[PDB]
Order: sequence, then C-alpha cells, then structure tokens
Amino acid sequence: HKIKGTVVLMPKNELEVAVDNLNAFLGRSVSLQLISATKADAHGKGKVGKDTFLEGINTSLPTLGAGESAFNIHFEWDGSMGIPGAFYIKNYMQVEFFLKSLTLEAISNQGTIRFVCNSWVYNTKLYKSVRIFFANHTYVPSETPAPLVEYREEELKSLRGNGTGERKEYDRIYDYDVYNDLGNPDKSEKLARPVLGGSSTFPYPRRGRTGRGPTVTDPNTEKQGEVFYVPRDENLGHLKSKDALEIGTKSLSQIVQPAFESAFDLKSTPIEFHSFQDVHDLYEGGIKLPRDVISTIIPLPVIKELYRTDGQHILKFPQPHVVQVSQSAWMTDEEFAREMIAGVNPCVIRGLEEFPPKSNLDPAIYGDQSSKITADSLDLDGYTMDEALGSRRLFMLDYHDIFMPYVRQINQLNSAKTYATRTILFLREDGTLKPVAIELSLPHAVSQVVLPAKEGVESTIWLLAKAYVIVNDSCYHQLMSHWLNTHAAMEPFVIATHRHLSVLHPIYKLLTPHYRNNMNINALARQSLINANGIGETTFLPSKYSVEMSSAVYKNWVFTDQALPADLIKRGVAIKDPSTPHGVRLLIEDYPYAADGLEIWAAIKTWVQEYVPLYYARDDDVKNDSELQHWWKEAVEKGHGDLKDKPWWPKLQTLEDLVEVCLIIIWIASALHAAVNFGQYPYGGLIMNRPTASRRLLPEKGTPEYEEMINNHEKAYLRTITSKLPTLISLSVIEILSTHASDEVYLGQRDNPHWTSDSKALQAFQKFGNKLKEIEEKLVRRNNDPSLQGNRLGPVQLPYTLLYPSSEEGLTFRGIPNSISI
Ligand SMILES: [Fe+3]
Repeated sequence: HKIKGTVVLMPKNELEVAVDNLNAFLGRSVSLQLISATKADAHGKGKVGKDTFLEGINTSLPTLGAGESAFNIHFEWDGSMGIPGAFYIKNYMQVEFFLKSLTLEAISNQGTIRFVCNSWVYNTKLYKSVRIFFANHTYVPSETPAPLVEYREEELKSLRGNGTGERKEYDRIYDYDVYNDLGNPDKSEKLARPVLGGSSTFPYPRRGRTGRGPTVTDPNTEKQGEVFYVPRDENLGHLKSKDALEIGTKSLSQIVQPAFESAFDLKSTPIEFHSFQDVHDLYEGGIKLPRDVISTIIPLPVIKELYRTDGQHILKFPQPHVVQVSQSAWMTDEEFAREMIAGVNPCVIRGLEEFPPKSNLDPAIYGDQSSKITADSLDLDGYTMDEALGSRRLFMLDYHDIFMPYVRQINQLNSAKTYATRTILFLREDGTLKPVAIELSLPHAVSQVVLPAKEGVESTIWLLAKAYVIVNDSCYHQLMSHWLNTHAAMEPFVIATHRHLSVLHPIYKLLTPHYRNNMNINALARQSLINANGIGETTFLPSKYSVEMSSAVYKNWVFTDQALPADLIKRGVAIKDPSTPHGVRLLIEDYPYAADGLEIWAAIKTWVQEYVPLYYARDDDVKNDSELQHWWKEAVEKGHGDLKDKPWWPKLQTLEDLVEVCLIIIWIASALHAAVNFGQYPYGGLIMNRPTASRRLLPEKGTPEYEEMINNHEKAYLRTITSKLPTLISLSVIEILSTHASDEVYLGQRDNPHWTSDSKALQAFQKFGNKLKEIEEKLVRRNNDPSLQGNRLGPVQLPYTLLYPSSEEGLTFRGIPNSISI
C-alpha cells in the first residue's frame, strides 16, 4: 500500500544572478499530500492523504539536468483513496525553492502519473492557501473529474486576487492596471506623463497590476519602486547569469548610462562624430574611455558580454551584419528600398492605387495636405503613371498622417527637429523596388519634394532626405511595430489566460509557452526603457511624447488585421487568390518577410487546426466552455477594454473562431515579434543606416550649414542624426535585445516533453516540429537561389534568415522564439 515517488527541484541559488544546503530538505522540511481524483469526501471534494516528507536524495536518476536535485518519497495510499490526481505541498523551510516535477511509479506505465510543476514554492506561512499542483491530464471544464472540480475553481480564484493590495515578490496574483507608472512627478514636475489607458483620448492595452499606491503629488500616477512586481512564476531564473538579458536593460539605465555621461561631461572623448570613420571605429579599434568608466562597466553581469575590452581603455562593439561584406552598401537607394521588405521593419509599406496620395487629416488644422509630388517628376523606367498604377507597381511608405499631429510639439524640443515623410517606391521589371521621390512635410522652413540624384549637392540633399525617412521609420518600428504590436498588445492575453483558464485546460496548454518571459521583460521596460527620462526617451526622436504617440496609433489597432494574410491584403501588397497555396498572391513576388512568413503562418495554422478538434468536436463545445468564455470576455472587455466596443472582435462561438484567435496570438508572440526584433543590431548597429533621431531641418541656401553640406557631406549627415552619446546607449540596448539567450525555447520546442498525457496532442506537436525543419530547408534554398538575390541579399549581401525557425545562442540574425522573451 505504498506509492513510490520522485520529486525534482532546483535550490534557490542555482537560478539566481549565498549557499544552498541539500540535506536541509530532508527531515520534516517539505510535506506533500496526495489528493484523490476518484474518491470524494462528504462535500464532493477529493480525499486528501497524510503529510508525507522527503525521505532522501536520489543521485541514481540519469535524466537530471543542470542544477536539478531529485528526492525520494513514499506515500501510504490504501484502497479507500482511489487514484491520485493532484497534490498539496508545504515548504516549512525559510528559503524558497523551484519545484520542477513529481512522478508516481506504478506496476507498468500507465499508470505512471506525472506532475509538471515548474513553480517557486515559498514558506507555507506566506500563502493564504496551500499550493496545489495537478497531474498532466488535460480537461475542458465539463470533463474534470468531479472530486477535482472545486480544487480547479479555488485555484483560479487564488490567481485572480481581489483587485486590491500591494503585490509582493511571492504573490501569484494576475490583474490589470493602466500605464500610470511611467511618470515620476514626485521627483520633478517635468517628469509627469499622461496616464495611458482608460480613456478615449489615450486608449492603451492594460498591463500587469502592481499596486504600489499613488504618488504624493498626483493621485492618479503610481509611485516608483525598486522592483516592479510580476507574478512570481513569470520572473524567470536562469542557470547562467549571462542569460538574464532582461536585467541588462536595468543595469544600462542605472549604472552604464551615467558612466558614459560622465565621460562626455569631462570632455574625455569628443562630443560629436566628425566623419563616418569615427562611427566605423566603434567596432574596429573601439572607443577609448577613462579607466574608471571601463572599471565601472565590465564587472557587471550581462553588460560585460556586450563589448570587447582591453580592461583599461577600450570598448569595442561587435561588427554589425549590415557592414560585414560592404562598408558602404547601406548608402545605396537599392538597400534603402530593400530594407522596407527585408529589414528590421518590413511590415509598413503599402500599395498605391491612386495618385497623388491623400491625407486623412483635418484640412482646418493642417491646411491642404494633398501630396505635392507630381507624376511628371518621376522616373518610372519608361512607364507612365497610368501603366504603373494599373499594373500595381507603385508603393508607398507613408508617415505623413502618423507624424504630422506631433511635428510641432517635437520640433519645439531642444535638440530635435523632424519632418513628416512620404516615400514613393517603384517595383521595377527585375522585381526590385526603386525609390523615386521623398516628400518632407511640416505643419502650417517649408514642405518639399526631393528626387533622387547621384551627383552634386542634390545628391547630399537626397541622402539627408532618406535619413529623415528612416528616423520616421525607426521611431515607428520601435514604438509601434515592436513595442505596441507585440509586447504591449500581448500582455493582456497573458493576464486573462492565468485568471480564467485552468492549468488543466487544453487552451492554457496550447498558449502559455508563447508567453514565456513576456510580463517580466515588459515590467523591466516600464521601469527603465519607456519611463520618464528612460532609455527610449533619451535615444529616440519624440522624447517625452514617445509612448503617447503609440496610444494614438493604438486607436487604429485591429486584432484580426494582425493575421499575416489579412495584413498583406489590408496594406495592398497582396490580393486574395484561391489559386495559390496560401490564399493570397504577393504583388511583390520575392517580398522576403511575407513569403517566408506565409510558410511559418501555415505551419502554425496546421498545428492549431489539428490540436483544437482533439478537445472540441462542435461549435457547441466552444460556446459551452465556461472558462474559455470568461477568458475571452475579460481579455476584450478589460485587457483591451478601451477597444471593447469595436465590431471586429471575434465572438468565439465556433470552432473556426477559436482556431483564428489562437493562431493570431501565437503568430504575434513568435514569428511577428522575431521578425521585428532580432534584426535590430544587425541592421541598426550602424547608426547611419538606422538613425533614431534627427536634430535639424534641411539647411537653407546661403547659410554656413549649406556650405558645409557642399564641402563635407559626412559631417552634414552626422550633424543631422543621433549624436554620439545617445548612439552609444542605443547601440548597447539593441545589442541586448537582438541576442538569443542560451535557455531560449524556440518554435516547435517545449520545456518539458510531458506537458500533457494526451498522446494524440504529443504526436500532432511532433508533426509541427518536423514541418518547421522542412520549412527551414526551404528558406535556405531561397537564400541560395540566384533569381532572388536582389531582394533576399541585396547590395549588403546579407541573406534574410530572420524567419529561420532554429538558432544557436547569441546575436545570430535567425531563430523564432516561442514568445516575446526579450
Ligand atoms: Fe522585443
């Protein structure tokens, strides 16, 4: 009447970034109690066994990983108790530990019973209810064994909390709040920021509630804290300190930035770049800094990995991919256009079906905003405008309406000046894009159209015009394509999932791998990246208006337009075509992001379409799933609550709706985020290629700035873009963000092979991983195809590998993580 069990756990200091004692776990230090799934007490709840303590250490187990320890335990379990389906655990030690798993042995297998826990367990006294863990069986609510129903419900209640209180490190409570934690008005009134969310003026997704309470000077803004809480099991430990990349962002803002600033205040290094070679020096000979600065930076975990140093004077950045073959190819019009479909931000270009382009802005405020570009000024390789429009060969990168509402405010800032830009592109007969005109607009210096030129001062004006475009694009990329569309938009679904879908639930099991480290990095970003006087406001053009601009764009965010095929159609770069494998034909045939993306999209779709019917046979089974209905209701009406009235939200009454919702969530969290994230340093590590700010408008003829432009185009370029000190800070942060941690979990992988007992789901997940390996071979073949080199490699000779599913660790320019993990 004894059940043998094996507990696997990791002591605290293995996952920390000062001593563990393994014998302290024995004795009466850790109790487990098995809970019956089949025999109930008088109240219908599963019977609970006796407190059972860890008996001894098990070193003979071969499947142990790094930092893991295994303990033996035996449970007395007589014939009255039934079959175990859950257990309680009570930690009587003063230190927390990380519980991995419990396995219960039987005569054969089945019935081996596996419990996958992966949870931190603090001292029993710190919890209002005893921690509970379930076996790895999957149940929709109506299929839950009756003795486990109440436990399933209770646990969901423990995860929701009551909407009050300051959250502590060990809490596991998931709830929503608005973005009212970014300002710092108690420190200085200039650090006040608008609350984002909860209004029609500033709609915004919700974020994880922390509950620190109000500032003294503003009751609506949350006071600052040393640590921004996330529910405990969202705060990931790492076996290796170099893998705690998310912490490097905090160190950069707290420690490194002040040190760099001191070097410039003391005039120990020149304050400005003077030539393009001064920039190239950063990854060749390095930058020379004072010894006390070097000695302050290189002892720091994570930060020390970002640079090569001689330990006394030099920091060297890694060579960006974009310059690895050609140092000058970034300056070509061909590469400028190519990065719109294969660069860091390849998802904004639109088709143009009429000419000239028109504005949607109020003519009363911004006056006439019809484009000043004339058809007769364009070199379309012998096409007429009529023929180019009709053959769908015209495209546009249109930042006019997005930026015009903010140009006046931005241009008032001290060292910031910009235009609202439009770029017209032409798809040549050879399949590559050609920029044919840039329009630089200001509300109410004038508003002008610049055409391409290769000689004379006009060629420098054209180079500067491209810089203003890419300043627009970089700002839109970081704040919208990256921050808003992935990080910020996903966090409400994470919260809703934990509050309303049991760990037992099939859809919990499907989605939660795609959330790993997403709340954690977001909380660290609210603290150090997107906060008042943080790294983003220091480096990027809009300064204090940066995050508020993303609120204006969120007004037009549409969940169902995040599906890749819908995105391509809505931007006019594809047409619906049932004759094609993916249902859409690309108007730019070689478009690397879209062509590769459609393959990944189809593989995820097949997986979701095979998994869902394993648990839902009919539309009725979706409608009647209480947890699923509560989840989606809360995700829409609380998590994205400022948009809850919009008609495009799926209703979740059918199998098709469930598939579509799951598919979009997985797409956003994996491939979409990867495509916009892991190219940041590869393309933007050369500041001239991806400037983050502009500091002046075009010089007027007859001025000394204009003469300088004639005699020294490199200095003219450098005076306009991001200055030297913010460049050093920006390069550091995008190096972190572009790096794969060695403990990443990639699409097609999971962190435990026993995440469910359902063999049909395991097999379908095997077919998903096999399909991803076959797609990777297809993408390799595309990068070796000479007929695609123009768009897939370009003048920079950089094969588009960002949607290769697999990667090794490091700054690799490839690999699709499961989640928004950095
Ligand atoms: Fe990211």
